[PDB]
Amino acid sequence: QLPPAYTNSFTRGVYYPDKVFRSSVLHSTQDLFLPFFSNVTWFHVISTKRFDNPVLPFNDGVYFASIEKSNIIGWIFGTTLDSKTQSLLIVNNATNVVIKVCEFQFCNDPFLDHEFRVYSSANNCTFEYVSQPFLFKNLREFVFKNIDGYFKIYSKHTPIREPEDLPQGFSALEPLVDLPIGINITRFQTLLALHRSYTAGAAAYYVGYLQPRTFLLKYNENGTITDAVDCALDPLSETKCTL
Amino acid sequence: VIWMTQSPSSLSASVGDRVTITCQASQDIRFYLNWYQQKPGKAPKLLISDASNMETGVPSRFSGSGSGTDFTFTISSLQPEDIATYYCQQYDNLPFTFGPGTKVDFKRTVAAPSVFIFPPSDEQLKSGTASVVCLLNNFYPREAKVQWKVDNALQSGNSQESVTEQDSKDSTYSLSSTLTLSKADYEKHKVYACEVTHQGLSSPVTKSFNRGE
Amino acid sequence: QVQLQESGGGLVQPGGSLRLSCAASGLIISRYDMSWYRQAPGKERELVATTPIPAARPQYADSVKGRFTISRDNAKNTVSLQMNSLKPEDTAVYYCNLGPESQDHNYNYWGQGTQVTVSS
Amino acid sequence: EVQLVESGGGVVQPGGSLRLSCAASGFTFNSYGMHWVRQAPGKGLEWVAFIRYDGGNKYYADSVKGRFTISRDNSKNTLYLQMKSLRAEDTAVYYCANLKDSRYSGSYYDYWGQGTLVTVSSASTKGPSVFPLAPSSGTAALGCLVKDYFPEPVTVSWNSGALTSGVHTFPAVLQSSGLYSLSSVVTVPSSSL
Ligand SMILES: *[C@@H]1O[C@H](CO)[C@@H](O)[C@H](O)[C@H]1NC(C)=O
Ligand SMILES: *[C@@H]1O[C@H](CO)[C@@H](O)[C@H](O)[C@H]1NC(C)=O
Ligand SMILES: *[C@@H]1O[C@H](CO)[C@@H](O)[C@H](O)[C@H]1NC(C)=O
Ligand SMILES: *[C@@H]1O[C@H](CO)[C@@H](O)[C@H](O)[C@H]1NC(C)=O
Ligand SMILES: *[C@@H]1O[C@H](CO)[C@@H](O)[C@H](O)[C@H]1NC(C)=O
Repeated sequence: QLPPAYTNSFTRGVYYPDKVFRSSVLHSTQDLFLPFFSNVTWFHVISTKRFDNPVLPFNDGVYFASIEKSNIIGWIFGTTLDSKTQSLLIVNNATNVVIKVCEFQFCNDPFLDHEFRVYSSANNCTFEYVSQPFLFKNLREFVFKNIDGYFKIYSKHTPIREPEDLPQGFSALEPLVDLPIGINITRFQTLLALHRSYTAGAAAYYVGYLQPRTFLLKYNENGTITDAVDCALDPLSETKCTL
Repeated sequence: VIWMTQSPSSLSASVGDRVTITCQASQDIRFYLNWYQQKPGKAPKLLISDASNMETGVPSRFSGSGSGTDFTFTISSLQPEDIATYYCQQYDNLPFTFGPGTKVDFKRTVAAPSVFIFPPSDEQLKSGTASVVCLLNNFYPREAKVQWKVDNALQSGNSQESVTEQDSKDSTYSLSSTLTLSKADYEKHKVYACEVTHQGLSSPVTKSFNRGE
Repeated sequence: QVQLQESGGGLVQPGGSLRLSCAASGLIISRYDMSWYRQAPGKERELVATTPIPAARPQYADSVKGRFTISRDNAKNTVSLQMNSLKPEDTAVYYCNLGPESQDHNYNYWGQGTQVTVSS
Repeated sequence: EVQLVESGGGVVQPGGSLRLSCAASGFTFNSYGMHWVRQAPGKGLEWVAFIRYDGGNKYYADSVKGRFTISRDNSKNTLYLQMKSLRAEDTAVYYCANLKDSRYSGSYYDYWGQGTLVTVSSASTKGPSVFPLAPSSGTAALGCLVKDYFPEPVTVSWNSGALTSGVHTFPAVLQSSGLYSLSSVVTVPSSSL
C-alpha cells in the first residue's frame, strides 16, 4: 500500500450549525468542528492490482474535499458493508442522484462503468430518494454528520494559481439535505468510475475528522458568516473568546 | 461483563483430518466475534472477522459459522503449518474479552520412554544444597506421570517438572523432574524411588537409588 | 436589510384558486425553514403552513388540511402558496416569514401583507 | 510498512510505578483508537485499556482499574501506559494493538506491536551457579544444571558450539527463593566417540 501524505487544513471546514436567523451579532457555540491548522490526509490514485480505495473510519463526522479535473468520484456508508446489516448508498448519475438504504452485498472492488457493478444483491429496501445532481477545475467540499437519527450533508463549490496547498480563505458550507434514516455508521468508502480500456486518473481527495470544540462566529446583516475564531487554538484567541 | 469459553482445551489431529473448535458466550453478542491464531514467540494473527467473513490471503481451508451464543471454527485439511493457539474475542460491549485458548498438535504412534535417574554431584554438596533429577527422554504422548517415593511415602511441594515442545523431526517430547534436598537430609534414607507411569509401557517402571552409591 | 414583499390577493368567490408569491431581499431561503402565517379580526395570530429543509415533508395545521400547497424556488428566492377551495370564513391577511424554529428571542419583523376575501 | 515499537520494559519493585511508550509509523495514527494487551508467561491473552482517536473517553478493565492510566500524545504519535501500585501478578509481556472492529472503532485493518516484558520482583541481579550430575555409562546418561540466577535470558553453550545436536533446552522455571533454574540434553549421537 502507498504511503500517506498530510496537508495543512488552514481555515476550512466552517458550516452553519443551526437553522436560526442571526444578523449583526457575535455568537459562541460549542459543537463539532474541524480544528484550525490541523493535518489532513491526502489520497492518490496512481497506476499486482492497485488498491487506491481504502475503507476509513467515520468517527463523529467527516469533512471531505475533492479537486478533481473531471468527474471520477458516490459513497457507501455503513457498519459491516455486507448483507448482515443495512447501508446507505449515494450515487451521482448523469441526470439524477439516487440515495438508497437497503441490505446490500457489495463487491470486493465496487467500481462504476462510464453501472450496477457495485452490488450483487440488494434486499429489504426502506428508503429511496431522487433529486437533481449535486454538481475548468473546481474544489468541491462536503461535510457529513450523523446525529439523532438524521444524516446531514453540507456542501460548497468554489471555482479555483498554486494547487500545492489548500487555499487560505474563508467560506461557509451551506445545508443541502437532511435524510431521516435511522442506521448506525462507523465505516465509509468512496466510489470511482473506471473507463473501460480499448484504468486510473487524477483522483485526489482529502479526509478530515471533527472534534468537540467551541467557536466564535460573526454574522453579517444579511445572515452570512464572515469570520470565525477558534478559542483553544492559541493564547491570543483565548482573550478574544473570554471577552 | 461477558465470559468466554472454548472447547476443547487441547487437541491432536493427523494430516488430512477436519478440525472443529467451539466458542461460547455468556450473553447474546450477535455476530460480533473475531478468531485469532498465535505461534510461540510471535504476535497473534487475525483469521475470521464478524464470525463468517474471512480476510485477504487466508487460505480457503479455514471457515467459521455460528450466531448468538454458540460459534464454530473449522479446518478442512491440516497442513503442517497449522500448529498454533486460537482465541475467540467479542466486541459487542466494552470491556472486551478474550478466550482461554485451544492448542493443536500432530499425532504419532505410541513410543517408549528411556527413564534415567541422576544423583547430586559432590560440588553440589560442597555448597550446602542438593537436587535429584529424573529424566524421561523421547516419549510421544503428552500425559505422563512421575512420582518420587521416600520409603514408600507420598509427598508434594518439593518437586518441579519441565516439559519441552514438539521436536520437528520426530514429533516427540522430553520431561525433567527435580526434587531439592538439603545436605543434612539427602543420604539419611536409602529408599529413593522414581516411579514412571505412562500408557506406552506394559507396566509402570520404578527405579531406585542407593545412598552413597 | 431583510425585506419581504407579498403579492397576490383580493376579492374572490368561494372555492377559488389563488397563487400568493413572496419576494425576499437580504435573505437566502435555502438556509432556513420558512412558513406562511395568517391573522384574522379578533383572532390574534395562528400558524398556517410550514416548509422544512429538503428530505422532509410540509406540515400543515389540523383545520387547513388538503386546501393549500407550498412551493420553494431557491434560484429566485421565491415562496409560493397555491390556494384550493375555501369556506367564506377564511377571509384574512396573510404573512410570509421564517418558521417557528427559525426565529430567535429578539425577532420582531413583519412585512406589509396581503388581503384575501371571499365574497358570499 | 506499518510498524509499532514499544519501549519501557524491565524490573520493578513491589509498590512501584512504571511508564511504557509506544511509537507508530507507516499509517494515520490520529484517526484510530488504540488498545493495550498483556500476556502472562505461559498463560492466555488479556485486555487492559482502550483510548479513542482524540483522547477523551478512556476505558479500563476491572482488574487494572483505579491504578492504571492511558493517554496519547498525538503531536509525536505516541501512546502511554502509566502503572502504579504494582504487584507480582502483573509480570507479563505487553503489546500495542489496533484491532479490527465493526462497532466502536471502525478499523478495517489490524496491527500489533513487538512486545515488552515487565517483571515485578525484589531480587537483585546475580550470576548463574552450576552443579553437575553423575554420568552413567544407547545408554548415554549424564547431567548438567544451571541454578540461582535472576535475569530472564541465558547463554547456551554445551561443548564449544561445534555441533548443533543436543539442542533441546528445557524452559526455566521460577523458584520460591526468587531465582531460576534450567537443564540440558543428556544423550547425544554415540557415533562421534
Ligand atoms: C441515469 O442516467 C442515464 C443517462 O441517460 C439515464 O438514461 C437513466 O435513466 C438514469 N437513471 C435513472 C434511474 O433515471
Ligand atoms: C426482508 O428480508 C427477509 C430476509 O431476506 C425477507 O424474508 C423479507 O421478505 C424481506 N422483507 C421485505 C423485502 O420487505
Ligand atoms: C446502534 O447504536 C445504538 C447505540 O448504542 C445501539 O443501541 C443500537 O443497538 C445500534 N443498532 C443496532 C441495530 O444494534
Ligand atoms: C445584503 O443584500 C442586499 C440585497 O441582496 C445588498 O444590497 C446588500 O449590499 C447586502 N449586504 C452586504 C453585502 O453587506
Ligand atoms: C502536523 O504535522 C506537523 C509535522 O509532523 C506537526 O509539527 C504538527 O504538530 C501537526 N499538527 C498537529 C495539530 O498536531
